[PDB]
Parts: sequence; structure tokens; C-alpha cells
Amino acid sequence: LSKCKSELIDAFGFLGGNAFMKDKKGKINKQDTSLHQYASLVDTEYEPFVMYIINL
Amino acid sequence: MALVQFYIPQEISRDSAYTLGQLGLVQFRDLNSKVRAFQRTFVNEIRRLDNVERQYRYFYSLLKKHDIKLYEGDTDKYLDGSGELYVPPSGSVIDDYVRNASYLEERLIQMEDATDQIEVQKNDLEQYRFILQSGDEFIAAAIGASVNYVTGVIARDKVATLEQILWRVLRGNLFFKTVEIEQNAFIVFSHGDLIIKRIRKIAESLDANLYDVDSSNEGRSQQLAKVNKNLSDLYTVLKTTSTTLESELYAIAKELDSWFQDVTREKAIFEILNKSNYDTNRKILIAEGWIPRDELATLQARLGEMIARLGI
Repeated sequence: LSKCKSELIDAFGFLGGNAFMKDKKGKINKQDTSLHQYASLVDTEYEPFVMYIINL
Repeated sequence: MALVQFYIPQEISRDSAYTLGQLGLVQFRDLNSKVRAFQRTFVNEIRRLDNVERQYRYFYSLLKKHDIKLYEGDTDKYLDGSGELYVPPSGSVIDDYVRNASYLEERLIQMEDATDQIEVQKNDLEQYRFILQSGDEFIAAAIGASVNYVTGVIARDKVATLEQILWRVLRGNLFFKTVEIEQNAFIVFSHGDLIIKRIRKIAESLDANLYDVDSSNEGRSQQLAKVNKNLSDLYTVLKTTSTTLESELYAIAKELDSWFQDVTREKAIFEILNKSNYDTNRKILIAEGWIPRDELATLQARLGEMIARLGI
């Protein structure tokens, strides 16, 4: 998953715009911090192209 | 000569009398809080004491506003240079001194509120002058309501960045974003006329002054001509206020001080008299004596450790 998320971000992110592009790459599943987790809803960071991560 | 007033208990009556004695005081008669009408309890004096505390309050209110520092000087006697000149050998005329200070407090409050109302309006219009100028000129549609512009000032180009991401995600690319560095930052988003409120919510939440027109002087065509004439009225109206502020500062700074010293002596006169019931059961003795007029000066300087004076 980690590798997937990165390759798409690198490749397509440019289409959304440079302003849109933020680096906070990585993922923390433990409750130690709440940074590093993409979602357009939060002002903390944003997805840089229409991407949703679905976890069943 | 001048009638003089003393107060104590009857414990140090003798030690007080002796010391009174040595300053050439004459016809010393001990009395009570009843026999002289002035020195008799009344509800009237409880109010009078309040009128003096309202004067004291007023002095602080006035001194803050004029930007003239706190005054301590603390006289009630004529021995001192400023005590003689700023505190009159004749007794108090309570109605008058209150009446001088009451009016000025009132006139001062009205002025000050108005000065504040002028100062914010002027600083905002001079600011949004430039903004509207840019945004209209950028024309032939923004002297009407055909196209929609949102002029606005923002103090972080950083928070403006955050707004561009938001706008784009949920409101597409209907923004054209232009920016100029100002003295603030001038931001401009430009948008349709049916999504107007939607952009506003976003703008509101990150705190910007993005309004569709930032001034309300509008009513001549182009908008900017009315805004410039209103700002010529604003500028001189603050000046005129300052001139008024000055006139009042020159008349009353010295007077303020002279009232302050007077009032010290009046708080004393009501306690002497016994101003209320507490005062009565604390000082049961009030004495009478005559002090010759020249001498009257060294007497009020003297303040024992329980004795305060009023002269006439």
C-alpha cells in the first residue's frame, strides 16, 4: 500500500497544481500523532489528485 | 479669625489639647456631635460624601484620556506654595465644585466616543480605497454587478494559499487569483454571480475581508469618486476633534490638580463632621477653637495621628 500511494502521487499530482502539492508522505496507524494521513477534508493536508484509499 | 474644627476620642483629649495649645490656638472648647448644626448627622452628608467620590473617579477618567499622568500632591493647608494657591482659604462650596467637574466629565465622554468612531472609519476607508481601485480597474463590469469580484484584504499570503486549495476542491476553477503586496496583502478572487455565497463561507472561515464591495460609498459613478470625497471629510473631522481635545487639556490639567487637593480636604470635612453612623461611634468627640488667620497655615499641616482640620 505504502509503495502504491507514493507512485501515484509522484506521477499524477502535477495535474492538480503545484499549490495543491504537499509533502507529509508516510502513514501512522498508531495514536501517537494524527499527521501523515491524507483527506481533502482537513486543512492539515490534501490529496493532490482525486484519490480515495479504501480499507476493508 | 478663622473658625477651626478638631476631632478625636476623649482618651487623647488632654494630649491633643496641650499640643493644640502650643500653636497659639485660643478659646478651645470641647463639644459633642450634635450641638453645632453643621457637625450633626444627616443623610444629606452620606450623599455629599458620594458626590466627592464621583468627583475623584472623574479626575481619573479625565487624566487617562488626556494622556497626562497621575497626580499626588496632598494638601489641605496654606503653608505650602501649591497648597495656598490651589486650595482656597475660604471653606467649601460643594454645590459649585461638583458642578464644574460634572459638566466636563459629561462633555469629555461624548467627545471621546465620537473620536473613536471617526478613527476606525477613516483607517478602514483609506485602506479600502486602494483595494477597490485595483479591483474596479482590473472594468466596464465592476462599476456594475455583471461580473462578480471579491476584493479583500488578508494579512497572511499563507492562509490565502489554504483558501486556493479549498476553493479548488469543492468549487472548481472558477477563481482567477491575483495578488499584490500592500503596505496587508491585497487578494482577489473572481467568480460567478450564483455561487457568490459559497465562496464567502470559505473566506469567512479563514478570516479575510473578502466582500463584493468593501466600501459603502458607491452612490456616484464610478464608486471611487464618492469614496474619495468621504475620505476628505473623514480626515479633517479627526483633526478638528484633536483641536477640541487640546483646548480642554490646556484649560483643565492645572484645574484637575487643584480639585484633587480640594477633594482630599472635603473627604476629611465629612469624616470630622461625622458623615454617617460609623464615624459617630468611632470619634465621639468634636472640639472647637479659633486660630488666627496667618497661623491657620501651620495648623492644617499638623495632622496629629487622629486629628484633621477644616478652616474657613
